[PDB]
Amino acid sequence: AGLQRTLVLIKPDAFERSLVAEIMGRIEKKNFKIVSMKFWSKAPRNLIEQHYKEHSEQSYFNDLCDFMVSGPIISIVYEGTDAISKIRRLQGNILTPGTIRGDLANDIGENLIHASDSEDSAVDEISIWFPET
Amino acid sequence: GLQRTLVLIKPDAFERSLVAEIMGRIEKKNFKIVSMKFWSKAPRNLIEQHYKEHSEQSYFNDLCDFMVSGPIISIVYEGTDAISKIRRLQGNILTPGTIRGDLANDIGENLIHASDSEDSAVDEISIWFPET
Amino acid sequence: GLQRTLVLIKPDAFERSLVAEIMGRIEKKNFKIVSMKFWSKAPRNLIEQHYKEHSEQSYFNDLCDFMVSGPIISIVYEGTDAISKIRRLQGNILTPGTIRGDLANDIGENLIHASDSEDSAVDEISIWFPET
Amino acid sequence: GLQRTLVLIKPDAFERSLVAEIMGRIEKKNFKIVSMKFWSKAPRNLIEQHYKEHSEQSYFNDLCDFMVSGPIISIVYEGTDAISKIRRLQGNILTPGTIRGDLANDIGENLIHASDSEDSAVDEISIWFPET
Amino acid sequence: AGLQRTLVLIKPDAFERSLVAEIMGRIEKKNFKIVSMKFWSKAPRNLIEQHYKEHSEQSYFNDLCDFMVSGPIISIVYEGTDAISKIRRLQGNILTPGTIRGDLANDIGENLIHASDSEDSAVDEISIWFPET
Amino acid sequence: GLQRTLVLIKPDAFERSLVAEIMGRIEKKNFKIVSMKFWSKAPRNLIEQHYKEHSEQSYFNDLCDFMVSGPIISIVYEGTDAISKIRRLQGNILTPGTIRGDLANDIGENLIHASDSEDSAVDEISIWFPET
Ligand SMILES: O=c1ccn([C@@H]2O[C@H](COP(=O)(O)OP(=O)(O)O)[C@@H](O)[C@H]2O)c(=O)[nH]1
Ligand SMILES: O=c1ccn([C@@H]2O[C@H](COP(=O)(O)OP(=O)(O)O)[C@@H](O)[C@H]2O)c(=O)[nH]1
Ligand SMILES: O=c1ccn([C@@H]2O[C@H](COP(=O)(O)OP(=O)(O)O)[C@@H](O)[C@H]2O)c(=O)[nH]1
Ligand SMILES: O=c1ccn([C@@H]2O[C@H](COP(=O)(O)OP(=O)(O)O)[C@@H](O)[C@H]2O)c(=O)[nH]1
Ligand SMILES: O=c1ccn([C@@H]2O[C@H](COP(=O)(O)OP(=O)(O)O)[C@@H](O)[C@H]2O)c(=O)[nH]1
Ligand SMILES: O=c1ccn([C@@H]2O[C@H](COP(=O)(O)OP(=O)(O)O)[C@@H](O)[C@H]2O)c(=O)[nH]1
Ligand SMILES: [Mg+2]
Ligand SMILES: [Mg+2]
Ligand SMILES: [Mg+2]
Ligand SMILES: [Mg+2]
Ligand SMILES: [Mg+2]
Ligand SMILES: [Mg+2]
Repeated sequence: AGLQRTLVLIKPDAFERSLVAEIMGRIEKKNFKIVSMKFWSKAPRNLIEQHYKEHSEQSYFNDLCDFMVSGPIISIVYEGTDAISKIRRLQGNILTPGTIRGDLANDIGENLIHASDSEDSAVDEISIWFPET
Repeated sequence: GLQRTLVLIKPDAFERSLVAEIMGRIEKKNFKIVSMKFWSKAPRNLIEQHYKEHSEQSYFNDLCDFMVSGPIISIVYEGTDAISKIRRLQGNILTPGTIRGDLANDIGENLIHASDSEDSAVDEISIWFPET
Repeated sequence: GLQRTLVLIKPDAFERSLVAEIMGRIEKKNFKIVSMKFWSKAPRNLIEQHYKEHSEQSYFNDLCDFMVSGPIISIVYEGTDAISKIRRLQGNILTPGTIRGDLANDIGENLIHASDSEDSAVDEISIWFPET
Repeated sequence: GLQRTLVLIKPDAFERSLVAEIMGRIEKKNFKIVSMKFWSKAPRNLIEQHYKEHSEQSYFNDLCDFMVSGPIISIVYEGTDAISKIRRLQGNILTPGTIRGDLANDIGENLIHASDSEDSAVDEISIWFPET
Repeated sequence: AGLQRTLVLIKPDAFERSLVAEIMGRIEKKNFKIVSMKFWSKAPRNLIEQHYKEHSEQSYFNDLCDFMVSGPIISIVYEGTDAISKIRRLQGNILTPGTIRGDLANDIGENLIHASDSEDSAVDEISIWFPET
Repeated sequence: GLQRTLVLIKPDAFERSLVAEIMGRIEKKNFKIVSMKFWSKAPRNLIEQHYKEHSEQSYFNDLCDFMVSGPIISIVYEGTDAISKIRRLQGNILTPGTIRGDLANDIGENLIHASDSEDSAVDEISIWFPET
């Protein structure tokens, strides 16, 4: 088809705010399927630093990593037609109502969800979170 | 600015149990059902008239088969600026906040039809609700 | 244990825009619409047959007027143990978790009717859906 | 950083029972109620103050009659970028995903007011919450 | 009719958990109307002690008052047919799914909502929260 | 005090897209995920262990074939009185307001498993989360 896989992280603010099912349900309602999933009570800093390696020289890098290890996270591989960009549009941004971030988040850092933004980041990010490839 | 527009609820909505969810978004925008029909299986002729504008397109035949692969509801909706507003509500599979935007992920299986103009609306209402 | 049961969506559901909300609770319990009619105003005769068991009660006449005071939907639902299950879903205005339980607050205006037995179900389905 | 902004829940929200729905959307985006008042009927001079930039418009008197036709809630909300984010949440009747986009369908009866700027905010908050 | 008024408090755990609209909406959907409402960023301890005067000799009294002043609360007079008992049944308990407490709360103390439990408590509680009678 | 309990989301939840709905209800009651695994297909000996008190029943093989017919999620949840409260949330197909009451309508395909006692809990958690 146009069948793809993408990588989603549920960030610690989602657990803190009890928005976990709310976020996953929006992705579920658009007809995407869980293909693999892991729950991390605390994620290894090395996994986070890899995941956000492209950001390693930004001002926010260290606080980002701190936050990403500050509570649980769930990593999920989703599957569906055009999954990468469709789930990316679902994530949206804090300025755009209708999307997960648009409806539920209000901060440039604590923003509930990561979604892969291209085939390249998807393959690489899936590799990081699910090395059992 | 009162208008009537024709909506179809497609078989995939029944398959996935999204019927109420879809009608609900239209209800909450304050549009009123003016008439409504349930079809366990729509007559093929009705579907062919409905998508006649499309009889030449490559997807036509698959499209008719899918429209007949399960139940559909035909609904006449009324309200201010209804045609254009229900069209926006329907949206597309790309932009969230809408019916397709939130619930659909296929170019074919996309849950809902809404008339896109005054002419199509009159025509489509007469196909499904010929007693006018 | 497959059964069919008759549901009415009452005018107050239209007044309060709870139509989709009500059909949704039944849809999510996995029952299937088998046939469905929308009435902008139900024929008084139909309402009188429907509530005939009640023609002697003091509330009868007010009840008929209310049933005719706006739109109703007549729905035939199918599924395992449908009659009894949709009855429980309907509930009463006292116990939350149900349709009336959650959404209604009147002994008269209570949003939904559901057949309460095998006999009433056959009878009511034949009143509203006589083409069987 | 943090801002505060003034929201009014308009009389159409009470009538259509959308009060919790509208407040809920603002609540789920993580804004906090700092101040809130319920007015079964808001005093007309308050409404006229609130809408004073509108005093020369043709809809001015009609808007004010509407705003006084049922209850309103005035709320001061606080959170990061509150003025602008709550404005976007309010949206408009052409923009699905927003409060007005999903729930409203009229130029005038559109459920919610939100301050549109730092200055209108500070002003509107002093109108409804002059204690401070 | 059978038209009554009752008094509802939204407790500080509701604000803390962002359940305020969720709780009010359940009461709204059952067709009850707000007749008066006040938001308290912090409620006067004397109001709480009065409100819970019948409990003044229970073990839990002091922690209850502490909690009731630990964050915002909203006091609301609701109106509707049989409002006192119907809104009481809506409140329910932490053991009963379908109700506010049944669905949303899990603690004998932090339980999101108070509703008046009789005509007597209603009149008295309304008096406490809305002396402007 | 705190307890932990084992929940399984059964294959019918995945098929009917109710996974987030079921988890959401447990989430809104303030229980926390301590451990969680997704099994695209659970190994049959795990399922047979899990249901070993059922090994002599007539439905045993059919239950296990079902449990293996699609994905399951196993979750350890934590909160006050978790075992018993989550059991009540699960409810049954006759009890509106619960997960099975609102969403399920079959004796066997009923969406969710929840440990029913301190002992079955500790046992079921060691079956699905033997690391500990
Ligand atoms: O100023 C910033 C920019 C981003 N981030 C975090 O780093 C992630 C990656 O940043 P990006 O701008 O690419 O956001 P995204 O791709 O996730 O939309 C974001 O999700 C934020 O959580 C941050 O903490 N501060
Ligand atoms: O490549 C396509 C495009 C169209 N459709 C179907 O044909 C309908 C009408 O096509 P159109 O482009 O007008 O879609 P719409 O106006 O409904 O967005 C769509 O809703 C689809 O269900 C399809 O099956 N394949
Ligand atoms: O005092 C009453 C009792 C009944 N009803 C109406 O009559 C219907 C049928 O009465 P019944 O007692 O059988 O109610 P149901 O079986 O639907 O719960 C109810 O749904 C109400 O709408 C009424 O108007 N007043
Ligand atoms: O033709 C109009 C224009 C506006 N309004 C009302 O006046 C308010 C202020 O007008 P404005 O165009 O500034 O709307 P807003 O800024 O709230 O989007 C609107 O929200 C409407 O409720 C109206 O009743 N008729
Ligand atoms: O052991 C207890 C009993 C009750 N309460 C609090 O005191 C209120 C009144 O107690 P009651 O048993 O009457 O509960 P309610 O009437 O509110 O259902 C409750 O809502 C709880 O918040 C408490 O903190 N500990
Ligand atoms: O006749 C039956 C009885 C039970 N079960 C399945 O076996 C599980 C365990 O049975 P039990 O009666 O203990 O159900 P539970 O304790 O989960 O409510 C149920 O949840 C069903 O999924 C079944 O398939 N057929
Ligand atoms: Mg990025
Ligand atoms: Mg078109
Ligand atoms: Mg009866
Ligand atoms: Mg403006
Ligand atoms: Mg008590
Ligand atoms: Mg058991």
